[PDB]
Amino acid sequence: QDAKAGEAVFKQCMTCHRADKNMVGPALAGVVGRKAGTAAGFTYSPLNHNSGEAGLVWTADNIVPYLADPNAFLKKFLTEKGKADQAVGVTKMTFKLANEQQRKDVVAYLATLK
Ligand code: HEC
Ligand SMILES: [N]
Repeated sequence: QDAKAGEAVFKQCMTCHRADKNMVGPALAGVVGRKAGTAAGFTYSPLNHNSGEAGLVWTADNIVPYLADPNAFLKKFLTEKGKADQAVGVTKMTFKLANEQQRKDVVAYLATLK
């Protein structure tokens, strides 16, 4: 949860994301503490959208595991809500970051965007 170390990790994330505009992925400023799937202007996959509508909020403790396996995390979330029938299919332009500390750190960095 070292935000400054997270800035470096975020350079990897900038392959697809920016803070303040949509790109391959949605803009991330304000993502921490927000309902999943609700960055203005971005067209989410059914899986990323459906998870937010089922009550997924991007708290730090949700973003950190998500970043290791977006499809698995989202499906697990929906399945535990008894909504496995909304979890069919996969996310867009899927990226996985295995390193746990890098995930923790970049999530602290995301909180600095707003
Ligand atoms: C392109 C290959 C990506 C890289 C590298 C990273 N992300 Fe990403 N992210 C990408 C897309 C296309 C999407 C939307 C997927 C969909 O199916 O709609 C996302 C989504 C996120 C989210 C969820 C945002 C929301 O508003 O619900 C988060 C929190 C996120 N991405 C963060 C993130 C970070 C911190 C990354 C670097 C470690 C990163 N992503 C890389 C595409 C890509
Ligand atoms: N992502």
